[PDB]
Parts: sequence; C-alpha cells; structure tokens
Amino acid sequence: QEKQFPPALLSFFIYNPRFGPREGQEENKILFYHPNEVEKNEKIRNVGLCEAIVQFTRTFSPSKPAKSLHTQKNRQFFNEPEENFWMVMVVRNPIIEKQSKDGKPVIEYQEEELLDKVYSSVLRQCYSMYKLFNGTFLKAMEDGGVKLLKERLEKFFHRYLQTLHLQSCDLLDIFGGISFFPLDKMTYLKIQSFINRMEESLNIVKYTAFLYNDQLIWSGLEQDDMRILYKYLTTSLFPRHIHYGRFLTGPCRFPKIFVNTDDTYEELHLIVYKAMSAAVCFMIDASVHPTLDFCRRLDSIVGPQLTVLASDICEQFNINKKEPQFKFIYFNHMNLAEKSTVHMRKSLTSVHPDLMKILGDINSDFTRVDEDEEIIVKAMSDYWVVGKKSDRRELYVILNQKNANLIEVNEEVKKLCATQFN
Amino acid sequence: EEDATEAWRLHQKHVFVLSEAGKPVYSRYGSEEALSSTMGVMVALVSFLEADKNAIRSIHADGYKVVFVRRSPLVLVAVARTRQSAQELAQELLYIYYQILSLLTGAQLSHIFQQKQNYDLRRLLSGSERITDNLLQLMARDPSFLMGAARCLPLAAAVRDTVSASLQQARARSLVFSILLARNQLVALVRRKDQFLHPIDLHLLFNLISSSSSFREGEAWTPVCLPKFNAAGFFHAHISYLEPDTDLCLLLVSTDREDFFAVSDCRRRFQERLRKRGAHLALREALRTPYYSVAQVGIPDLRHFLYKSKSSGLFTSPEIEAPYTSEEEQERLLGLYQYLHSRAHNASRPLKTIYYTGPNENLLAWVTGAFELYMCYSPLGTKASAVSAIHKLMRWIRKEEDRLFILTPLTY
Amino acid sequence: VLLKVIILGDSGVGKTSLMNQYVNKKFSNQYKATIGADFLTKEVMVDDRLVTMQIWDTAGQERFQSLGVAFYRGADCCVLVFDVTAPNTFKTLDSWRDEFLIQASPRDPENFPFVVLGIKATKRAQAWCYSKNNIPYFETINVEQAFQTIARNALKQET
Repeated sequence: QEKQFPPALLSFFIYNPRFGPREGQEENKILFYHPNEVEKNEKIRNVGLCEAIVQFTRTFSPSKPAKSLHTQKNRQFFNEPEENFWMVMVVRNPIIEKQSKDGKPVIEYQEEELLDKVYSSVLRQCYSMYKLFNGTFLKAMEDGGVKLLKERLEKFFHRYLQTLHLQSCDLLDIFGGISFFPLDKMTYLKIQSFINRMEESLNIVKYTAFLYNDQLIWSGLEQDDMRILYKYLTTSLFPRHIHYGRFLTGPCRFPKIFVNTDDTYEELHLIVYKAMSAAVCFMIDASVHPTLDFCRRLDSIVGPQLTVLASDICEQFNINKKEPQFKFIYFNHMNLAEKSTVHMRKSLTSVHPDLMKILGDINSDFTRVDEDEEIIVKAMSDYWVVGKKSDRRELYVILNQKNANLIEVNEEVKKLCATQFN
Repeated sequence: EEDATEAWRLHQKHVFVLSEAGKPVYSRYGSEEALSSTMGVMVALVSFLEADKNAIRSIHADGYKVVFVRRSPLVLVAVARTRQSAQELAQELLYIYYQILSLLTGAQLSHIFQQKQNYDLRRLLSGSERITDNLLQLMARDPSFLMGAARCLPLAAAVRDTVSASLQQARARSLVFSILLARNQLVALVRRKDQFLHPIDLHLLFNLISSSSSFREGEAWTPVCLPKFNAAGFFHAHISYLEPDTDLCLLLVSTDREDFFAVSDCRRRFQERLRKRGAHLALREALRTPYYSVAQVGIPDLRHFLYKSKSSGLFTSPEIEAPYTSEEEQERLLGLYQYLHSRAHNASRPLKTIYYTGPNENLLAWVTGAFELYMCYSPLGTKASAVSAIHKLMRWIRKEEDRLFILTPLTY
Repeated sequence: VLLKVIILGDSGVGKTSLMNQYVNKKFSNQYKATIGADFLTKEVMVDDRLVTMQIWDTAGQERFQSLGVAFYRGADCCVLVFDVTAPNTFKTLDSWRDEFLIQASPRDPENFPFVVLGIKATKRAQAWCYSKNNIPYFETINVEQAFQTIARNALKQET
C-alpha cells in the first residue's frame, strides 16, 4: 500500500535585496514571508539562498536571471514583477512512501513530476492578482514606505495563499487564457447594444464586461487586465456565492481594482450584477463614490433589461445543443481563447493522470520554436496524444484508439480540426 | 578583458569539475584559476542546501540550464544553452565522471580525497584535459553515447566470421576482451566467459583511442580503468594499429601489468593469422567504404536513421550526408535524436511511438521491447510515406542483418 | 598552486576593507550576506612560485553557523582579524580558533597555520599568538605581508 503525497506550497516570500544594505538589516529585505511562524534566521537564510542563486546565474547571462531552482525535496520558482522586487515560491516535491523489507518508511522524492511552466505561471498569476487589487509595489512605496508596502502585502497574500491549491495545477494554469462563450453575430450585436445603452445611460460607468455561464462573452477592458479580472470573477468571486436580477458584489462598499497599470494606472470601483448566469461587470471611476440610492437607481435601470437578455441566451443556447472520441485543449494567443473537453467541473483532470505529464512535456518542447510544429506520441498505456502549434494556436488531442496506427490518428486529428474548428 | 568575458559567456556548454572543497579541477572554456571564485560559489550553493537536509539539482533560466551532480569527492556543473534536459546533462556529467574514473580508479580517488580534501586533483589530471574535450566533442557528434550502444562496421559475413575466428585463436590467459576498431566502429569483439562489456567502458575506450596519435606509432601499454566493470582496479590495454595506412585499431584488455610480451604475441599472431587467410584485402576494401548511404535502402524522403537492437546492444546508422554536411547540422541532428530518445525513454512516462513534424525535418521514433528505431525524413515526406519507410527499412535491416551486425559474438 | 584561505571576522559585507583593497577587485563574487562567504581570488608571488588564493571571507552571523563544517573543509589556512577595541580580547580570540578547529577538522589541527590581523594593546595579542604556537601577528598595507606568510606556510606542510 504505497502512499502518494502530492505537491504542496512549502513557502512563499517576497523580498527586495536593495533594502537593508548594511549589516544587521537583512531582515528588512524580506517584505513578506509565509509561513510566518518560521524562525527569523531561517527566513533570512532562505531569502539569501534565492538572492545567491539569482546573482550566480547573472554571471552567465546578466540579461536573463534564474527562473527556477530544482532541489531534491522542493522546487523554487523566482519572479521579478518589478525591478528589485523578487517573489519566490517553494513547492514540495511529490512523495512516494514505500514500505521497505521491515516497513522502514522510504521517502522517495519524485523530482521529475512537477512541470516548471505550471508553477511559473502560477507565480506570475499571484503577482497579477495582487496588482489588480493593490497596484504595483512602487506605487505603494511612494505612497507610504516599506511599512505600507508590507501591510498591503500581508493583507493580500495571507488570504490569497489559503486559496492556492498546487495539487490541482495543470496545463490550463500554464495557458492562463479565457474560456469564451461561443455565439452568433445577432446576439453579439445585442450584447454590444445593451452594454452601450447601460454604460451611456449611467454616465459614470466607464468600463464594462459581459460573461455568461462563467464564460466571458464581451470585454471592454484590456486583454492582460481582463485576463486577471476574469480569473477573479470565475475562480474567486462566483464560487463564494454558488425580476431575478441581483447584486452580487457590493451592498455601499465596492472593491477597488487597478487596470491599465502600465499606461494610465486607473483605479475603479468594481460592480457585478447577475441575471441567471449573465454576469455584468461595471467599472466606475474611483473619484465617484456610489451611494445606497445610486445602486438603487442602478438596480432599476439594469433590472429586467439584463433579465430579459438573460432569458434570451438560455433559449438559444439550449436550441443549439455522436460522442467525440477526441478530448482536446485548445489555446489561441491572439485572443487568449481557451477551450477544453478534458477538464470538467470537479476543476481537475477527467483522464488518466499519467497523461497530463505527457501533455505538459509536449507543451515544454513546443515553445522552443516559434513556427508550425507537431508532436504525435503513443504512451505505454495505449493512448494517442497529439499536439499541433500553428499560427499562434496550440491544440492538444488525446484519443483512446489502442488498436490504431499513425494514419488513423492523423485522420481523426484532421476530422477534429475540420469539424470542431470550422 | 570585457570582450574576452563576453565571448566566454556565449559558449553553448560550459563544464566545470571541482572538488568538494571548491578547488578547481577542470573547466572546458577558460582557465580554472580565473574561474576559482565561481567554483567556490558552486560549492557554497551545494553546501547551503546540503546543510538544509536537501540537495541542489539544477537551476533553469530562460535559454539555459545549470546542472549539478555530486559524485563525492567531486561536484560537476554544466551550464548548457542547448535543448538538453537536466537528465541528459546529468548523464553527460556522469560520462565525464567516469572518464576521470577511467584514469584514477574510484578507490584511489576516494582515498586521496579522504586523506585530505585540500588536495588539487589537477595534479593527477595534468595533461588529461584533452581527453575530456575529445569526449565532449564525441558526445556532441557521435550517436553511440546517446544510444548507449555500439556501432558495427558493415562487413561481409564470411569476412566478419574469419576475422572473429582469427581474433579468438590469438588469446592469452590474462586477456579479458579483444576489440577490433575502425573509426569508433566495432568490427569484431571477443569477450571472456560471463564477462560482459558495459557500453560506457566501450565509449570511454573509443575516446581514449581517438584522443591521441601516440597509438599510431606502434604498440601502446597503458593502465586504464573500466568504471562500470570494476571501479576499484586498473586494467591494462594493449592498443595497436595493424597497418600504417589503415584505421584498424586493436585493443586487448588484460588484468596483468607484467604480461606485455604475451599480449604483443597475441597481437602479432592475430595479424599473421589474418594475413594468412587473405581476409586483410577484404578488410581494407571494407575500410575504404566504412559507411553505407541511405539510398541503399531504396525508400525516398529518408535522410538518416538509427536502429538499436535491445537483445544484442548494438546499433547501426548510415553515413551522415547532406544537408548535415557541416558540424553544426550534424550536432543539430544528433540533438533531435537526443530529444526523441529522452522523450521516448522517460523513467515514469515511457513512450513507444513519437512522430515530430517540424518545418525543417520529420522525426520518427519506434521503441519496442526488442529494438528502437529513430528515423529522419525531409519535411516534404508524408505520414503514409513514413510508415512505408518503417516497413521497407525493417525489411532491409532484416536482409542486411548479417552484414551490419555481429550476430554470433565469439568467446575465448 | 591553489590555496583555500578562510578569513574569520570582517563584518563588512560589501565594505570588507581588507578583502576589498587586497588585489585585483575582479573576480569579486560577493555573497557574504546571502551565503555567508566572500569568494575572492588573489595571486601571490612567493619564492619563484606563483600561488593562487581562493579566499573564503566567511560571514560571522549566527544563521551561518551550521555551514561551518561544509565551508571549512579542505581549507589550507585561516586568517583571523582581531579588533583592538574589545574588552573580551583573550576570551574571544581563543573561541574563534577553537570553533574553527572543531568545524574544519584538519588532519593536524595542532599545527594548523593561522595568522592574526589586528584591525584599526598589542602586547595582549602578541602574547596570545606566542602562546598559540607562534602565530604570526600583523597590524593592519600589511594585508599583503600576511598573505605572503600565509603562502609561506601551508606550502611547507604539504609541498
């Protein structure tokens, strides 16, 4: 009876080597450190190890510092979201607890299971998740010093790291795309007309977004900001709550988000309204503070109109609705479009978990080339796994055709590409 | 200095060998004494995690990888800007470690570095750097190291058995192996009863013979250790070239240092046996064309292949032709083969068929329990053409099998 | 000829003073606040032989104590920098050497080469050095003389 221990978040810390230049103030480098109950000397030792790793890799490539450090027991992922500000995530290696001849628990560390891209993307997502709600590190610094920066870091990451689950992280976490909601042109035009009507009648509403069935439909924001906003809406905001029009966020306190950080650095109150699953997000300038009567005014104006629209999508979606032997993950980089027939709502994998490592390694080998590419593989578990990278689209197909040759696999892949991607 | 440092940083694979105390032992590019501080940093990084009940494996950065392997009393570091994974780079570093062992014996290495850890291993390894550079170049271009298998020189079955019998007839008590070599290719191997030859020792012997020209001046008698066979003892290899104009290298491994006249006999005896039977003309003819073209197979859109037999531990491959005429293209093709082999031979995720369709080439890998076959096609080749190539090449290898492989390995 | 030299003391991190004004200023590799050691290179010309010093200027913080057994292995000699403005001179000079001999554990700790560099009474340190098997004492210029004597010793033992 072997025991399997999945990867776990060993530690997470944000530091700045420029702080505390003189001896005895190394503790000032560590802006945030989790777990907090770890001893101070151990904290300084871990931060110093990461600084040493980056400074050593800078002797072979000054422009490109280290992104990862692999050890026997854990893997540590580095990121520098802002100059001199380093985040580090230490993730425990998977463990096999073998029963030896006289029991003798043997703790084997499976050092090759973890996919580096998954946790690197997770770390980048941690930074962007912080920056969506609290802005950049430098802005908080110029506002209120290292003290204010540390309070903001703690207040966000103490509650953010509780919701991080590194056992369920997979290729979809590398992708970081948006699961879009397919639609026809008439309903798209209706959505645009509705969004214009409400954002013009309400005046102060300066940004908008429309999602249905947890899937994004239309986005008035910027791509790299709407990405993180959609992650917040789907994986954090909706699950806590999972005419019929109802306020989902607000009453009057509205979360303050920061978008277009690289260009304009706009702070907006975030408002979310639900009719069925037709989520509408309004974003209002920070100068205007909404009142109880404004949302009451807002409720009346949106009200049945979203409810009328909501009852319209469900009928058309049901009307549009043999078994597809293909199970694929598709990612488009132009629009960050993401589709998946493998992962369902548990979201964790619905296939044999030994094939996700294959799917992650095909992705690992893909990015070394910026051209058309194709890798077709057959596992020892008689499963066919294909991957195609063409004109900034990535397709990963898995098929159960144990009695099939290469020609039949290619024919099935071509049929899928012609049908599901017409 | 600024330009020299910038050129030093741009090398595709730095290899550092250092003691557990930090003192340099070897650097592929640049002097060891100018890199002493960086090797001290390497030891400090190793020890920092060793004192944390951990062990540092590798550091991955965009575009390159640092790989640490600790084979006490040595730390071997590889800073590679290539595609090779950490496992393949660790395998190359282990090949370097076994190359050092082949010169020093593990017993002597551990003893000298446990009596004192302030010792400078460069003192014992002085003059043996060029062996390490030659071994690294062979990894860069020879498919044998990636395959972990020997290549057989294509030779007629009658001639191959004649030369094998001639090798067997010339034997001594102390001999363990009898190897006939042609440009890092096997011609005839005669081994002792129940004394297998690991591929790693054979590759180390390839590198040893191909690193120096002193073996071409006559008879050689040097102590060499076979780390995968017996890491605590020294063998003694008699290395000779049969004729001055040929590339035939005869290696006779023995357990006795004093026995040199006997091994020189067993060399002369085999030479005159070969001359008496008249097979030396056929061997010279085979040496004049020591490779075969892809066009012999007859399937178009094929450029190169590797075929290893799991049962025999031997592989065959045609001559590397256009477009891989240059060294860069040969290295790229070998790197593609390395990628295919590593992916298909994952410890936890093994695979049995890989088909890669890149803009520059098509790559195929078929790995079963009996053989592994790696194929290269032009990018214009289709999938059905690839399968037909599989079947035609299988038929052709099963037809030329006697000529391309040693099918009946002899024994004293 | 490459030597591994450990400098005990010098809480300077970046401004090590002695290990910044010694020689070269290239091959810096400053990790005395992250690893606990400074890795420097210094060529020394002694008796028709040119030796190289892989100097390990180790940090003296308390979070780097567990790294002594590792960082001190293979060391050929150790250099002590001793403050002349301390009240515990005789009780803290011996502690450094005792802990070094415990952690490094050379083959002949009794005859291990040591050198004391007075930084910033001389009688006390000189008497301690004489009572410690005649350890050379230099007052710190004078950072060059110690390393040549450091080169002079530890070559006599092995070579």
